[PDB]
Formats: sequence, structure tokens, C-alpha cells
Amino acid sequence: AKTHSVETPYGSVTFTVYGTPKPKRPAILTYHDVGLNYKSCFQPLFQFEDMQEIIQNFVRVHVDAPGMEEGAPVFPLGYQYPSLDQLADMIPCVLQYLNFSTIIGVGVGAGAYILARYALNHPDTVEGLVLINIDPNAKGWMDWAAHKLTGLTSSIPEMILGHLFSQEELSGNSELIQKYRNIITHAPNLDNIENYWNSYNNRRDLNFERGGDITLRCPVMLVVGDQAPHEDAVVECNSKLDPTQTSFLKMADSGGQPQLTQPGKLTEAFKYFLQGMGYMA
Repeated sequence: AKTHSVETPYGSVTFTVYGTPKPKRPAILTYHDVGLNYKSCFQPLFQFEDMQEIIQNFVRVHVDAPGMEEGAPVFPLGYQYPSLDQLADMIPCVLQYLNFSTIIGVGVGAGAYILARYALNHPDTVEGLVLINIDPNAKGWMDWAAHKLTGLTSSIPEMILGHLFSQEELSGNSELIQKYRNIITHAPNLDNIENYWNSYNNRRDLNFERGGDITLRCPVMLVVGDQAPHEDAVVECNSKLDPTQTSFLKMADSGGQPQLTQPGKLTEAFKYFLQGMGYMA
């Protein structure tokens, strides 16, 4: 459990490394969604006993977007947070500092977009992506107007929650939804999270074109809850990527954060996905 920190052209990024290496395996690098950090986005999944079993054989690098780590300083007023693109550009710095040369990326939401942009810039450093709730397109003008409309009546935490969880789940108001409403609404770093939320909303097209110049050349597992906020964007994305190397796990009963509600199944899917690329898992 070693924490590290590196400098990049866009300020610094913090990450945490687990396991002792395996020089002949990629590293599993995770990047989390808006409103969360490694600890609230991915820790329950990576500490699930079955997932422990499988990753025994890999080094893990868990990244916290700038400003998101436990105990981060609040950026100053008029601070100028990196765009999703610029966040993807901070990854070589991490990899360099560690001397890893290849990864399997696991992201959620913004984290998924980030790792996918990273893959486009450095395809030979990426052996595979697990992309949960990816929305690979800029916000359309209808979405923007709808977004600003909602914004007149939802606080920002409410809006971030609406990105992470489905509306059903929100009224459902389960124990987890309460927890998360709390982590997000009372986050000491709430202003930091807001900037990331902006970066996210302002993202550009990835332009995946099936059999075009702009695709992913590594195997990809897409993941999304049924009837969750990003199902359509994920479905659409599946239609733009190479079918030979892209599976699509749409999970019944998982909601917006399948990795928090279905660690069991997602862990199993991860096992097959690794087998899929020829790693005994």
C-alpha cells in the first residue's frame, strides 16, 4: 500500500500502488468517476475476495484525479482544472515514474473516458480496457439545454449524484445511496469535484468510427446498468467499436454504479475478460 505523487504539466496527480510487481504482466490502472475517488469508487471492488484472488498476479495502480485524493487541498478560486484530455495526458508521467510500460485500464464515467482517450494516444501501452458508463461523445445541444434547465432546480451535488446513479435509485434511497449523497454533498473538497464535473461536461468527441483510423486496437469490455443514465451512450459506443475485440456486459439490477452494487458479477466478467486476452485467471 504505497502512495505516490507526480508532477505533470498540469499540476500534480496522486496514485496508490498495490502488489509487488509482476514484470511480465501489464499493470491494472484504475481511474474513478466524478464525485468519487479510488477509495469510494473502486475500493469495494478491489477488496472483494474473489477479485483479490484474480489480481494476485498483477501490480495495481489506483489513480485519484487531481484534487480528489483523501485530504486534498481545495484549489484556489479561478483555478484552472485540466480538461479530460489533459487528465489523460498525465498518465504517461505516472507510468514513467513507475517504469511500467503497459496497462489494463479500468475506468468509470469520466474515468472511462479518460482511459479511452489515453488508449487513443498510446495504443501500444494499452493491453485492454474495462470501460464502465463511458459516454464517448461531447454533450449535444439538446443535452446542454436540458442540463441547464435541470440545473435551475438541482444543487450541484444533486446533479453529480444524477450522473452516478439512476433516478429510481435516488428515490429508492437505499443505505448506499444515503452514504454517497453524504460523501458528495458534504465533501470538504466539493469545489474541487465541481471542476472535474465541468471538465467532464465539457469533454470532446472521441469519434470512434467502426473500422476507421480512430478506434481502439485492444480488447475492450463495455459495462453499464440496465435503464441507468448512461445505457444509451454505452449502447451507442458498442456500435462504434470493433466487435471482434469488444464485449458488452449490460447488467440487470446494478444501477449506475455496477461496480458498487455488483462486485460479484463484474469480478467474474473481469476473469473472463482477462482469459479473453490470454491471461490465465
